[PDB]
Amino acid sequence: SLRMQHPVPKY
Amino acid sequence: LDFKRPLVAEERLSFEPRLPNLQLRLPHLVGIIAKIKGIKIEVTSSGESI
Amino acid sequence: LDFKRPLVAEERLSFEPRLPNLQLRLPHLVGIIAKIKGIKIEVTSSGESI
Amino acid sequence: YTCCATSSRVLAWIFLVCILLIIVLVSCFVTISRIQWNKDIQVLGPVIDWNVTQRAVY
Ligand SMILES: *[C@@H]1O[C@H](CO)[C@@H](O[C@@H]2O[C@H](CO)[C@@H](O[C@@H]3O[C@H](CO[C@H]4O[C@H](CO[C@H]5O[C@H](CO)[C@@H](O)[C@H](O)[C@@H]5O)[C@@H](O)[C@H](O[C@H]5O[C@H](CO)[C@@H](O)[C@H](O)[C@@H]5O[C@H]5O[C@H](CO)[C@@H](O)[C@H](O)[C@@H]5O)[C@@H]4O)[C@@H](O)[C@H](O[C@H]4O[C@H](CO)[C@@H](O)[C@H](O)[C@@H]4O)[C@@H]3O)[C@H](O)[C@H]2NC(C)=O)[C@H](O)[C@H]1NC(C)=O
Ligand SMILES: *[C@@H]1O[C@H](CO)[C@@H](O[C@@H]2O[C@H](CO)[C@@H](O[C@@H]3O[C@H](CO[C@H]4O[C@H](CO[C@H]5O[C@H](CO)[C@@H](O)[C@H](O)[C@@H]5O)[C@@H](O)[C@H](O[C@H]5O[C@H](CO)[C@@H](O)[C@H](O)[C@@H]5O[C@H]5O[C@H](CO)[C@@H](O)[C@H](O)[C@@H]5O)[C@@H]4O)[C@@H](O)[C@H](O[C@H]4O[C@H](CO)[C@@H](O)[C@H](O)[C@@H]4O)[C@@H]3O)[C@H](O)[C@H]2NC(C)=O)[C@H](O)[C@H]1NC(C)=O
Ligand SMILES: *[C@@H]1O[C@H](CO)[C@@H](O[C@@H]2O[C@H](CO)[C@@H](O[C@@H]3O[C@H](CO[C@H]4O[C@H](CO)[C@@H](O)[C@H](O[C@H]5O[C@H](CO)[C@@H](O)[C@H](O)[C@@H]5O)[C@@H]4O)[C@@H](O)[C@H](O[C@H]4O[C@H](CO)[C@@H](O)[C@H](O)[C@@H]4O)[C@@H]3O)[C@H](O)[C@H]2NC(C)=O)[C@H](O)[C@H]1NC(C)=O
Ligand SMILES: *[C@@H]1O[C@H](CO)[C@@H](O[C@@H]2O[C@H](CO)[C@@H](O[C@@H]3O[C@H](CO[C@H]4O[C@H](CO)[C@@H](O)[C@H](O[C@H]5O[C@H](CO)[C@@H](O)[C@H](O)[C@@H]5O)[C@@H]4O)[C@@H](O)[C@H](O[C@H]4O[C@H](CO)[C@@H](O)[C@H](O)[C@@H]4O)[C@@H]3O)[C@H](O)[C@H]2NC(C)=O)[C@H](O)[C@H]1NC(C)=O
Ligand SMILES: *[C@@H]1O[C@H](CO)[C@@H](O[C@@H]2O[C@H](CO)[C@@H](O)[C@H](O)[C@H]2NC(C)=O)[C@H](O)[C@H]1NC(C)=O
Repeated sequence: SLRMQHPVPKY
Repeated sequence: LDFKRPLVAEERLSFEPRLPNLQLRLPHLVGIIAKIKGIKIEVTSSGESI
Repeated sequence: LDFKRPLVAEERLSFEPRLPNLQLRLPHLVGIIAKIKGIKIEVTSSGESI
Repeated sequence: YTCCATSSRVLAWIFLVCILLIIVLVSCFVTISRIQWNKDIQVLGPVIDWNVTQRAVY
């Protein structure tokens, strides 16, 4: 198991 | 490429297999060994000694 | 072996492909390289440098 | 004359010492590089276990 938070652009 | 969110699915009884885990030690220079052959080569066995 | 003269055909609309032409440069000793492996071996890529 | 004769003698001694040192330097490098290659061959290599959690990067 591995839970991660990928950042994404919001402009 | 686009990784989509999946459609919600109903649970049912599973028959998925669960294999044993395994730890595997490779040679220090495995990259050089694979390179100089130019082909897919056997390097070790699952149980082999150092 | 015998190369016959073919039967006259009727022409129809063609859908044959026509590929681009391509110049390729090979290593000077390519015949020695292929020899000492004893197996079909990669020698270059279409766009590679000298 | 004597300065020239002396300069020629001193020049030859330093020129001789220059080369005897280069012989030594190259002889050492070939020895050490070859031995380190032998040692490199016999070190323990990596371990794989398919564990994703172990290779997380935050
Ligand atoms: C699309 O499809 C794919 C599949 O093709 C889907 O992926 C699959 O999704 C499943 C979930 O529905 C996953 O299952 C889950 O796996 C979790 C991780 O399991 C491993 O860790 C467990 C915990 O280990 C730690 O903690 C224990 C102490 O509790 C320590 O001992 C350990 O050292 C760790 O610290 C561990 O129990 C598991 O061990 C089992 O599996 C391995 C091989 O994977 C075997 O070597 C083991 O022997 C063992 O299997 C045997 O024993 C277990 C019970 O002990 C039996 O169930 C087996 O049948 C077998 O006999 C792993 O090391 C689990 O935590 C998670 O558990 C949930 O479910 C159980 C009941 O089933 C509950 O009790 C739990 O509380 C929890 O809710 C669940 O099993 C699959 O792994 C995953 N498949 C793959 C290959 O990744 C995908 O999601 C699908 N996607 C979509 C969009 O649909
Ligand atoms: C059994 O089957 C086999 C095949 O499976 C049969 O063999 C095939 O038979 C065909 C005839 O029916 C042959 O076609 C003929 O090829 C001739 C040679 O074509 C090459 O040279 C052309 C001329 O090049 C010089 O001159 C120009 C200036 O004019 C200069 O720029 C050049 O540098 C040269 O100096 C040239 O135009 C051709 O180029 C085209 O093909 C190559 C790949 O082969 C591509 O790289 C090119 O991009 C180009 O294709 C594109 O552009 C052309 C138009 O320019 C389009 O047609 C293409 O679809 C594509 O978009 C070659 O380099 C041709 O001269 C000859 O032309 C006749 O037909 C045209 C109209 O179609 C007339 O206008 C002409 O006046 C002339 O009558 C014809 O096309 C096949 O080559 C041959 N195939 C193979 C693989 O061998 C066999 O015969 C059969 N046997 C039996 C018994 O049935
Ligand atoms: C499959 O599984 C095997 C077994 O686990 C793996 O091989 C073993 O790998 C480990 C980890 O690399 C080795 O551990 C080191 O062991 C030495 C001491 O070895 C001596 O004592 C052992 C006691 O049981 C004995 O089995 C050994 O016998 C083998 O070696 C001799 C000598 O070449 C040979 O004659 C025999 O035929 C056997 O081949 C041997 O007598 C120890 O000194 C090491 O210490 C270092 O690491 C520790 C801990 O990190 C540290 O505290 C120390 O200071 C030092 O840094 C280390 O423990 C083990 O010896 C290996 N055994 C064999 C049989 O090879 C194998 O790698 C797995 N294969 C695959 C493909 O994954
Ligand atoms: C795919 O396509 C490429 C590009 O065409 C092919 O590679 C080229 O092959 C030709 C023909 O053999 C080479 O021509 C020779 O070039 C030298 C001068 O090279 C210098 O100037 C170039 C100017 O653009 C520059 O690109 C060169 O850079 C490459 O080489 C340097 C040096 O090693 C390297 O650091 C770079 O990274 C590049 O790899 C370089 O700075 C020229 O002196 C030669 O002169 C002879 O030929 C002429 C004409 O016949 C003659 O008049 C002279 O007297 C003399 O006999 C010659 O022109 C070219 O260098 C190659 N370029 C590269 C990038 O490799 C490649 O072969 C094709 N692939 C395949 C598989 O076919
Ligand atoms: C897979 O990798 C993880 C991370 O290294 C292992 O989980 C750790 O296990 C130790 C005990 O051995 C615990 O002290 C840590 O708290 C655990 N960390 C996490 C993030 O879970 C895990 O045991 C490894 N092996 C398996 C079978 O999953």
